[PDB]
Amino acid sequence: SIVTKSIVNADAEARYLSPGELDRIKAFVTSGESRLRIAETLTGSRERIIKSAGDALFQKRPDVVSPGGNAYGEEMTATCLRDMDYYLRLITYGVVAGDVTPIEEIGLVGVREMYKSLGTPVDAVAQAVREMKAVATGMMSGDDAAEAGAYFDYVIGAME
Amino acid sequence: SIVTKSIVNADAEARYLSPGELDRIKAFVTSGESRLRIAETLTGSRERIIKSAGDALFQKRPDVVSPGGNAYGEEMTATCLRDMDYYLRLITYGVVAGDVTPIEEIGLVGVREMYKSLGTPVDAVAQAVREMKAVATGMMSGDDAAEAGAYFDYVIGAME
Amino acid sequence: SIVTKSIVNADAEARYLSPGELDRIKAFVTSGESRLRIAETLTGSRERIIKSAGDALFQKRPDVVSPGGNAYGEEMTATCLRDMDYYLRLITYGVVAGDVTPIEEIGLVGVREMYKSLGTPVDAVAQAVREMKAVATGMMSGDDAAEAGAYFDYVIGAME
Amino acid sequence: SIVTKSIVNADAEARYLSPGELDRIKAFVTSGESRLRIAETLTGSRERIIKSAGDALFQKRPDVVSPGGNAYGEEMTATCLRDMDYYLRLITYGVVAGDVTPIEEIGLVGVREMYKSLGTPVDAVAQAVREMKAVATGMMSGDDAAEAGAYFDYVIGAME
Amino acid sequence: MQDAITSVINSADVQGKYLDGSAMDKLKAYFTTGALRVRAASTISANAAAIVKEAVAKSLLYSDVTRPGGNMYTTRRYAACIRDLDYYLRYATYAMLAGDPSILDERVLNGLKETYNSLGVPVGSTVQAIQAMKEVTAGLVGADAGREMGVYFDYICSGLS
Amino acid sequence: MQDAITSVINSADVQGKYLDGSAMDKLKAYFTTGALRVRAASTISANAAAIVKEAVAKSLLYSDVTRPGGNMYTTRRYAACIRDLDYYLRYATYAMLAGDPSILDERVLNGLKETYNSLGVPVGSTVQAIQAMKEVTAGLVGADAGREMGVYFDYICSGLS
Amino acid sequence: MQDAITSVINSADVQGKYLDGSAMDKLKAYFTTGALRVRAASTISANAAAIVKEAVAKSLLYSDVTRPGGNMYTTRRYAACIRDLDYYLRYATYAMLAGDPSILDERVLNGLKETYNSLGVPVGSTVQAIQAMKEVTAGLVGADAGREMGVYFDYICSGLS
Amino acid sequence: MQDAITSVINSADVQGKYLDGSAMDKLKAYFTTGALRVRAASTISANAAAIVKEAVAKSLLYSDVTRPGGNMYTTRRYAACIRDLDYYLRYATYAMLAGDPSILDERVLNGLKETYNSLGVPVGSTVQAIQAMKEVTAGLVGADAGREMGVYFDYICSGLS
Amino acid sequence: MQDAITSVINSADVQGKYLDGSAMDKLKAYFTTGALRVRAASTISANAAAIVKEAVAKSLLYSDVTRPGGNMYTTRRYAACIRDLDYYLRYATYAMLAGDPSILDERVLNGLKETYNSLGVPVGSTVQAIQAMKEVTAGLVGADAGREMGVYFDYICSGLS
Amino acid sequence: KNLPVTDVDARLKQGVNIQRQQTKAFKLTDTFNKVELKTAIAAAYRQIFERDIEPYIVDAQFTALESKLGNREINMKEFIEGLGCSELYQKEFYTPYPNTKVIEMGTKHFLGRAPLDQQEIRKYNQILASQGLKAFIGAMVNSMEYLDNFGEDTVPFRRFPTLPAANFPNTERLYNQLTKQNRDLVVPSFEPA
Amino acid sequence: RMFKITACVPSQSRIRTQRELQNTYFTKLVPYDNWFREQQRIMKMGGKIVKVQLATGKPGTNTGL
Ligand SMILES: CCC1=C(C)/C(=C/C2=NC(=C\c3[nH]c(/C=C4\NC(=O)[C@H](C)[C@H]4CC)c(C)c3CCC(=O)O)/C(CCC(=O)O)=C2C)NC1=O
Ligand SMILES: CCC1=C(C)/C(=C/C2=NC(=C\c3[nH]c(/C=C4\NC(=O)[C@H](C)[C@H]4CC)c(C)c3CCC(=O)O)/C(CCC(=O)O)=C2C)NC1=O
Ligand SMILES: CCC1=C(C)/C(=C/C2=NC(=C\c3[nH]c(/C=C4\NC(=O)[C@H](C)[C@H]4CC)c(C)c3CCC(=O)O)/C(CCC(=O)O)=C2C)NC1=O
Ligand SMILES: CCC1=C(C)/C(=C/C2=NC(=C\c3[nH]c(/C=C4\NC(=O)[C@H](C)[C@H]4CC)c(C)c3CCC(=O)O)/C(CCC(=O)O)=C2C)NC1=O
Ligand SMILES: CCC1=C(C)/C(=C/C2=NC(=C\c3[nH]c(/C=C4\NC(=O)[C@H](C)[C@H]4CC)c(C)c3CCC(=O)O)/C(CCC(=O)O)=C2C)NC1=O
Ligand SMILES: CCC1=C(C)/C(=C/C2=NC(=C\c3[nH]c(/C=C4\NC(=O)[C@H](C)[C@H]4CC)c(C)c3CCC(=O)O)/C(CCC(=O)O)=C2C)NC1=O
Ligand SMILES: CCC1=C(C)/C(=C/C2=NC(=C\c3[nH]c(/C=C4\NC(=O)[C@H](C)[C@H]4CC)c(C)c3CCC(=O)O)/C(CCC(=O)O)=C2C)NC1=O
Ligand SMILES: CCC1=C(C)/C(=C/C2=NC(=C\c3[nH]c(/C=C4\NC(=O)[C@H](C)[C@H]4CC)c(C)c3CCC(=O)O)/C(CCC(=O)O)=C2C)NC1=O
Repeated sequence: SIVTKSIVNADAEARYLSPGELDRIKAFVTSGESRLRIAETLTGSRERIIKSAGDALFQKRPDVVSPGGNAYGEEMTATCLRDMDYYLRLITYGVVAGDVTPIEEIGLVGVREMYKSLGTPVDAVAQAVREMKAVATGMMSGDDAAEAGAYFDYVIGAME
Repeated sequence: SIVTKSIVNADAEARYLSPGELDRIKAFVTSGESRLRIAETLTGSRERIIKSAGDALFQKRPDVVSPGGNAYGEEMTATCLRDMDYYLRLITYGVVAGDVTPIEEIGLVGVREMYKSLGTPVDAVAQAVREMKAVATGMMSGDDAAEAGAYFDYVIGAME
Repeated sequence: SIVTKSIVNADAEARYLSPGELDRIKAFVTSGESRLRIAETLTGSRERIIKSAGDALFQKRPDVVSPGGNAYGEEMTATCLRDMDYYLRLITYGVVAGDVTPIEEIGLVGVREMYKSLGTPVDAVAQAVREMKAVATGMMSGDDAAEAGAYFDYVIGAME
Repeated sequence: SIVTKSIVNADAEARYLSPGELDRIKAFVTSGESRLRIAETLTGSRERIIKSAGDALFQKRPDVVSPGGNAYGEEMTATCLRDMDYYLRLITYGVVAGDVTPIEEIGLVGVREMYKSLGTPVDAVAQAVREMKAVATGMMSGDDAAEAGAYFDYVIGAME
Repeated sequence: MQDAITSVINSADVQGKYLDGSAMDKLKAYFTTGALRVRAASTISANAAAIVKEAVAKSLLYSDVTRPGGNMYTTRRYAACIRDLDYYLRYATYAMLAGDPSILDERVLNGLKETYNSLGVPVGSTVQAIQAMKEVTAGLVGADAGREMGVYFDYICSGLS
Repeated sequence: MQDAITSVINSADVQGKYLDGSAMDKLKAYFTTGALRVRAASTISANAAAIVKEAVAKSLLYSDVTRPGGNMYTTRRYAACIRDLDYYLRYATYAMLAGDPSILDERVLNGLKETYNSLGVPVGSTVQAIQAMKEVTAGLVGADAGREMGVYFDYICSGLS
Repeated sequence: MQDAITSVINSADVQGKYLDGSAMDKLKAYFTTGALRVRAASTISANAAAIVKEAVAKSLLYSDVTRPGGNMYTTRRYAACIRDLDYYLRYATYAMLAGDPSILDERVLNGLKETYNSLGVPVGSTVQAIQAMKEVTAGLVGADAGREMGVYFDYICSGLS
Repeated sequence: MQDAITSVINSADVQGKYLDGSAMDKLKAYFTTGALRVRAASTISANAAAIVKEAVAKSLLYSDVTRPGGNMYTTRRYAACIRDLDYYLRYATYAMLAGDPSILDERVLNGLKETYNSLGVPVGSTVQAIQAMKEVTAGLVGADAGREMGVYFDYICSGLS
Repeated sequence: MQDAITSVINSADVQGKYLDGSAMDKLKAYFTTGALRVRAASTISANAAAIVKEAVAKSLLYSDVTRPGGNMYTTRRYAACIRDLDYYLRYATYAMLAGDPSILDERVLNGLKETYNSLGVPVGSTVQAIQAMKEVTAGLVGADAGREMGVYFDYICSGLS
Repeated sequence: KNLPVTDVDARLKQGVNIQRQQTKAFKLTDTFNKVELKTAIAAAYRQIFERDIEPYIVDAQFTALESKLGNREINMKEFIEGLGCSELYQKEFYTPYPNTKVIEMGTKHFLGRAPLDQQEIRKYNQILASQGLKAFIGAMVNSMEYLDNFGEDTVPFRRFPTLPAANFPNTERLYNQLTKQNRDLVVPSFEPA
Repeated sequence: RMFKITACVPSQSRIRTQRELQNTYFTKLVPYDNWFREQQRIMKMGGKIVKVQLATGKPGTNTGL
């Protein structure tokens, strides 16, 4: 969360927490209801978001669903949607955390190495999280869409 | 090459060339005739190597030529065969030099970053060099195919 | 041997063995019979080599056998011939190893420091291995004499 | 400032600005209006701050103006009020910048070495900034007095 | 390094489920504690030097340690002692803010035991000093946050002993 | 290295004067534009590799410099070119956030001309690449954020030329 | 740092052309001379200290430079002179093995004139020492191996002068 | 780094000659002045900070350089100025004890002009500060010890200018 | 050698562009300040010798540099000093009229540092003399004409230092 | 007799470089959260090799040492020495330069400054005659100055040294350039006194 | 050839504000050639060597380290 990051910052600088970041933790504390609402709406409509985003990705980039591509077949397309499920789950975790660090710890360290191993094109995954971002911000109200799009934007930035 | 590598490895150690390194250079100097024969074999039949390897690659990995892939269209397929021609040329350089420092020092260092910036699946490039290796070692005698397949092996290994 | 040195080279460069040094290990494997013959002839005539080389050294440099010199007396001359025995033994080890590294590990690291301790003139030892080289290459056939003289040459180079 | 500190702290870490640091910069950007109001409050009434703080200081610490002290005489008392004016100016800079890197990076690093080379008691300078803080926080509203007293607090803390 | 939030996310992540209502219950528990956690943290950050000096004046000052013959005799050892106490108080404040003692097990009690055995530091005097610091900060910042600091100081003592 | 705030403070300090109304107006201008700067910096951090690869696809691809004999020929030279363009975009983002180009001539434009002239790097081709990067990011973030990006992109191209 | 093979490949690559018959003939010339290069390198590695001490015994000994006031006077200066001559012989062996003097102006002749001019080292006396080293090693390895050693020794003397 | 004794020995050694009567007379001159050098060095070691602060009070205080815009303005710059003047007095004491200014151009005057020209340090103002330091220490230790201090102070001012 | 007009034309020509609105605004600024430049140049041409002798009477007179041992000692050195100060005032008048300091680093500051360092001329004392000349002429021609004279006087002092 | 201030920019440039208060060093003092460790390893790469390592590596080349640092069976100082010892640094900074240039380049990477005096260059070139480049780097990292300034867990950084009078303008002339700015050695040697 | 060393080092020279538990008590792998210099360095620091292992070394071997 923001509190662990402020604590490791005050630890490496070997001082107490500044009143600026105490005010940051307090503002995060008061904005908990808005982030709960955002993560609530995202956990509500995860299937519709995944279905529309996967069909938009397959319409945009057909190389993955082509023969010889990565996600070819029923189980491979289902595993592709499972990976999109994991990434939307980490998006909700980072949305409720107030920080991008659980998304970093769980699903951003070695995604290039492991997708080099599996053969998955990583830019296709960046396009998938782009479509998930466009659909989820299409669902939300514009201010909350900006908040969720910050974390989605961070994920596609760490992808490509 | 072999002489560069031996000179540098004795050069950091602040010593002259050891006699074992000297008979290494001597054996490479004697085997240079067979190296030049393998190089003429690879040079003279480059058209059929590139053509048949591109055919077998697009047969094996059809999604990169399908709409949505990188090498879709006339000029994109021409650039794909040009990249395969580049790698066969570096294979010929590494065959003559007796070591992979031409291949690595020209076209293998930032290959991941370049093909990441172009949007290219690197596994399909490894399959392209695999089909080039199949056509090339189908074109020679046994020990000649082994000596050329060592450098083809290094290129596919340096891909993944 | 050549295999340990190629392995530590591929380890420090953090890659697999190149097909050039795989071909080097294979050529070393095929030349095993020639090096077995060289080490066989050297282990055959070690006493004659040592006797002729020691008398040639004492004829060339009489300071070591003079009164006040290092190798004065029966036991001191016998220990001088024992040290020549150790060096010809390491020459045979490096001849059968294909590399100069067991000669380095056993008898080349601190010879200047220990002969600085005993009082032995190290250039006299270099002359002794020079006479052993001249006699052993006088015994061998010229190509095998060149191979053994490479290791002998390395020993006198690391001496002086 | 805040932006300099966030940029440098992300800069050593070889990463971009984390989103928590970004809303820190955003909150400082929004609070800049109140910072500029505190700066106009401190700037417009500098005469009365310096005059009343010098009066209360020389009332509190009369030995530095007595013969024998540093600030004895007309020009020495004028230089004393000039040093207090310097510190109030740095207080205004630190109020605008949102951090104490103007104050520390201009007039607090070698303050002990300078005032030891001049022969000045540094505790009496801390009392001068204490009286300046009393007059200045007697001049504002509550949260404005707290935000200015943070930087006054940093100056007196960096004295001792 | 985990908060109450990061430990909740971690526990829901190992078993593999999404956020359930009981996780939201723990999260709202953390927030309604976290407001007063912030105010207590500001109070402790304001008065840390007085807290440490009252802790050593309570327990360590007129004993054999601050006297000769103890491990707190020289000015080197006294400065190291005050630094050790300041670090205990700072990490207790971090654990109070995060709502999780994982930082104390991560950074404080990692190898502190064996260096305290190897330098010959008395564990009992340190534990007495930490407990004196505990009720000093309890009388300073209040009752509920005094209990908050109490379980984290007790976590430090249990990892020490 | 100084933003608009630090340069205003440095001018008022080199004067020795307090912050008058013109400095207050300059800081009010920066504190009005800062939210737009933040949002443009987030949008540029989103699409670093896309902006770089679209700049190469506009200018440098399929020209002579990627052919044999060009300075962008080999894979090492291609990777170093992508690295240089990522540097230009990253430091233009930093100078956009600060609102002052002091970081550009402190840390990009310092020895860049002499480095590129010693290596044999074409300065006109890299100026065209930075101009296409500017055109792509101004298409990305809009009119006025694209303009306040393009002023620092033009600063980099002017110091390079 | 490039041998004859790497320079031929670099010329054919800067052309962008394939290896034509002239490059094949150059590489055949190097692959014929390489065994002689190997044997001369082994013979020079045999007698490093002997060639160096015979070069000093020919040129620098019993002259003014080993007397008081000379730059080869002290034991520190004598040891540094033997070190410099061992460097010249070692790098001439490397340039003989590569068949290209690129290592000499990359790694010997780079700042050597300015170093020797700042220290006060006589350049003519060290050029005569390198010439005597060349004469001794050409007496050692024969006519044509001595010539292909002396071309790089003359390269070092020309870059030093 | 050499005193009068080591320079006399170095001259007689570069000659290769034994120590003749002129060298004996030079060493007798140094062995007569050495006790005065010792007592002046003790008296200067007594009052380092006083001589430095009186030099600043004579020259640099109440001028433009301690005002805003001057290079001695900030507390960091004031502390670095006191550090530089302490260096000049300490090394002038060392050169007085050795009786040879070789330590001054070896270890003070080596890159000092280029450092001060890169930083923007005024050389004339620091030359006046060293001159006032010389005047104060010549008032401290007397006429002839002040003169043999002022010869090395003038050496530092000449190498700085 | 170029005024504000020629530098604006050179920028627009190196661009290859026509004169846009920013160049028109720069030339309008110069064509508004030109009458003040003309009147200040006439007033400075009135009192050349008076400004020079008042600058020497402020800074260099009755100091050590006019005493024996100073670099302004002899009548030849005094006449050359008056000549140098007349040069500085004349070229500052030229740079004020042009509105561009290109003549100063073209024709004053070109080899002036190396000349003064070879002769032994103190640079700090002549910088103080130019500063007093600036102070006197700013007292002569007023506030803003004195400022636009002092910018080129500060240019000469910065290039000299 | 106050006149309004001109030459403002020459009063802002007036200074030691502000980077010494704006470059932050790197203690590996937690060792237990992985983004902390990844940023420390990236800073070690960028500080020794002076650039981003990624366009010079066919693959992730130092994964053995990075994984050993992840367990902290090794320390950061031996990781720095292992970065100096292997072949990328030797093909980067040892090959295109002589011994009297790699002396100041290796001082610039590991000790964070230039060489002090002439005896330092003499003993370092003696090491470059007797032993390897790797033994020269091992003499640098296992020296006392490395452990006194940086320590075991800290990445080395740009030092701004005073008291050897050569040391500051040589360090500034070294660090002010980019990599491959020119082929010249910034100090060849120090002239005798 | 490589040693495993657990060693405790106290800072007797000066107090260090930052956390130095990793600096004071640590276990690291040390190469055999660097071990003489490192052991000498730990002697000069005043730290006491607590445990030496050499699990990697294969001791008693003439050939192959
Ligand atoms: C929370 C962090 C996290 C990530 C990222 C993750 C990825 C992940 N992706 C997998 C497979 C996969 N993922 C894909 C996905 C794709 N290929 C495509 O064609 C699409 C473009 C792209 C979808 C965006 C495919 C096709 C597979 C199966 C690969 C195979 O079976 O060879 C698997 C193997 C099956 C399993 O054990 O569940 C894992 C672990 N797991 C994690 O825990
Ligand atoms: C000698 C070392 C070397 C290499 C390898 C190299 C590659 C290289 N490949 C390129 C494009 C390309 N290369 C490919 C190749 C492929 N895509 C596929 O799907 C296939 C798997 C594969 C080939 C079989 C494609 C499709 C492009 C065009 C990318 C684009 O247009 O965006 C380009 C950009 C255009 C150009 O200037 O040619 C470069 C520089 N350049 C070099 O100097
Ligand atoms: C912006 C940061 C900054 C500071 C702080 C600063 C201080 C400064 N204070 C000075 C003198 C002084 N400052 C004081 C001040 C005091 N003595 C007292 O007894 C009082 C406690 C106290 C003030 C309330 C006095 C008495 C002097 C004269 C010292 C002397 O004449 O020896 C001087 C030397 C003369 C001058 O050039 O002004 C400097 C440079 N300069 C700076 O650039
Ligand atoms: C962030 C977590 C963390 C902690 C806590 C930590 C402690 C720590 N305490 C130390 C020493 C010490 N700690 C004490 C402690 C005490 N004085 C007493 O006698 C009492 C029992 C107690 C005072 C409350 C003393 C006396 C020493 C120094 C003993 C010596 O080495 O001379 C040392 C050895 C280096 C030094 O001299 O400071 C470390 C590393 N390091 C860490 O990284
Ligand atoms: C952060 C500020 C900063 C910059 C910008 C910077 C640039 C920089 N670019 C370099 C190389 C390069 N830069 C380029 C770039 C180009 N050549 C072209 O043909 C294109 C027109 C253009 C790219 C758009 C290339 C190809 C090289 C490699 C030169 C070579 O390997 O020979 C090098 C040589 C050393 C190395 O590659 O790693 C430096 C230091 N360094 C810095 O510290
Ligand atoms: C060795 C060659 C040499 C000469 C001649 C010389 C003259 C000299 N005369 C000066 C002043 C002066 N010299 C005079 C002298 C006179 N005024 C009269 O009415 C009388 C007729 C006459 C003397 C009998 C006066 C009045 C001043 C002061 C001028 C002033 O204060 O403006 C000054 C400026 C102050 C100083 O540093 O002394 C110099 C340098 N310097 C030299 O190195
Ligand atoms: C032992 C031989 C030796 C000397 C002398 C030396 C000087 C030296 N003086 C410096 C700075 C300085 N030196 C001065 C000194 C002055 N500026 C003024 O205005 C006054 C006229 C003058 C003092 C009398 C100042 C103000 C700085 C700081 C510059 C800055 O921080 O920007 C620096 C810049 C780095 C640092 O402060 O720590 C060095 C290296 N270094 C050496 O190794
Ligand atoms: C590998 C390429 C390379 C070379 C060649 C090289 C030379 C080099 N030779 C040096 C000194 C020296 N070189 C000489 C050599 C000579 N003076 C004479 O009078 C003779 C004519 C001549 C020998 C034949 C001497 C005497 C010194 C020592 C100077 C001194 O200690 O003052 C130094 C001064 C630093 C040090 O001794 O260790 C360097 C850097 N450095 C390099 O990196």
